[PDB]
Amino acid sequence: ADQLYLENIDEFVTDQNKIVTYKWLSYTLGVHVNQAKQMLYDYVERKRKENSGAQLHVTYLVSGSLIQNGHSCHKVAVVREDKLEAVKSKLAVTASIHVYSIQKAMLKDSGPLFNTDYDILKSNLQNCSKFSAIQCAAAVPRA
Amino acid sequence: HHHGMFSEQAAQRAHTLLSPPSANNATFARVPVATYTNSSQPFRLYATRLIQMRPFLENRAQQHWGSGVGVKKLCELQPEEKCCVVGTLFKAMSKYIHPDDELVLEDELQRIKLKGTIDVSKLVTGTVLAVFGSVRDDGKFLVEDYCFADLAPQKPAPPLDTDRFVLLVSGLGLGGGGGESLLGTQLLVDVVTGQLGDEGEQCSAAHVSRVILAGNLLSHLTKKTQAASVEAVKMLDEILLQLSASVPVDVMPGEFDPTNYTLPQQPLHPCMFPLATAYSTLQLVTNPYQATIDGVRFLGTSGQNVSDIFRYSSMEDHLEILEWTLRVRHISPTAPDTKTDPFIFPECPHVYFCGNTPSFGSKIIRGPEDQTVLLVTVPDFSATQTACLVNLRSLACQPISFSGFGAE
Repeated sequence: ADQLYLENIDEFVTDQNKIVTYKWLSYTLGVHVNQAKQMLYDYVERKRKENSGAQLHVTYLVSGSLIQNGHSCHKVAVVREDKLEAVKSKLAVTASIHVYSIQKAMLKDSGPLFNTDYDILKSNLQNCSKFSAIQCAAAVPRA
Repeated sequence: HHHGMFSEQAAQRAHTLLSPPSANNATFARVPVATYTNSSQPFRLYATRLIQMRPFLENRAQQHWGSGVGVKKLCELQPEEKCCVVGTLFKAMSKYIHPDDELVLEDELQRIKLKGTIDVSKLVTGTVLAVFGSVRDDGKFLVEDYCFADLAPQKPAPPLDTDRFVLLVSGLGLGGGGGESLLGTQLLVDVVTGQLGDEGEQCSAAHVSRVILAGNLLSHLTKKTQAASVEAVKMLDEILLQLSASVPVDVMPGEFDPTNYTLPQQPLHPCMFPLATAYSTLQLVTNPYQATIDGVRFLGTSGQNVSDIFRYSSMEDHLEILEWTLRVRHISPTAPDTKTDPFIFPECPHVYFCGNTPSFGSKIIRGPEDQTVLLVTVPDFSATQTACLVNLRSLACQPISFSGFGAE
């Protein structure tokens, strides 16, 4: 069971040197977009307790309310591991936090995080909402 | 109105994604996008204006200045007579306003010039006002006070028990801008779709009822230029696809999209979005777009109308220029005649939005016969990466901004 998806991810990051985004893993292992995120989470903790200094880099998605001038603006951002604390603080009320990606080598910009997700999409273009947390009665090919 | 903003309803519940995989996984059923009615027919294809506006401007001036009917056409004017003329304005000598412009008032018959206290930097060619003053020794008409038709009648939108959202976006501008413009865009799509975020976000994104893209989705040798332009469109298809597979999406033509440049831009051609059009949820609508979502009357354009009023006005704030048109009962007076002016509000919208504003904007305004109207200026995502989310049970706009770290 579990010990399985763990190796899978290791083989991906460490051995294959691939950038692992929840979406990418979602489609790759064929798992609910959320459970994919939870998967990355568990994987880092292990590898983190395990080595306590394994060459591993994480990025998170932080989303929440951020008031500027009495006017409340919702912010959605993919941040680098360190900065998470900072961003999380600047928010008035925080709504979402979860792993976004896992890479052996640090990333210059969030750029590749797109490319990765973009490619895996073009190949699954067939069924985008397959692992989404939202299903729409109407979104059925008819018109 | 403040309550039920997105972020609020979104954080409304416990976190979960910071823990080892559980088997139990929430998958949300989107809200019933079943109560919709596109009503932009009158968009699918200057006297006449004056003719339709007359009744309005007159009944406005009559209440604004009392029974004292100044109702006198441009011809029946007696030098030095205090009356009220109803007509069209013409101006003549970034922004093309001239240091000192001048306003001529056209009646069906003749056309008199104007003096007095009337702002010119503010008004522009095509407006239909109710001027008040007298004709002078100069031959010019001196004005002391003027007014406009304002807002049309408007019955209240029915009450909603559970919040419903409408995501308004604009200016995706595919073709140029740098991949950062992309991730941002992916994140946008991914939020409405249900890809990113925790159950809170998701359960609320799930509450989004429809998504309106207001023009400028693509933006602008031959060998590669072609390929590029082709690629772009391709992506927009892919984006529209993902969106279509999850929620209802309405696309609006923009600046230079494959359709007429004139104002009532007719829809885009299905021949462009193979991938997307496969879904009954995708829908290519007219330019000035009208529809009733979950009982709320929306009306907006992909921008142009405001873009022009700006070129010939002094008004800076688009949100204002936007409010302006709503007060002048005319979506885009700066537009030519061609036989009922569609651009004259028959009834008053509930939400009135605008195209590629350079900045997010929102305001609720009220009218003579207490009407409520939510204005919105949807920024150009290309350079802002922001969009408004309007909750229909409270009329609260709130921007949503996406971003990903850069080398630093």
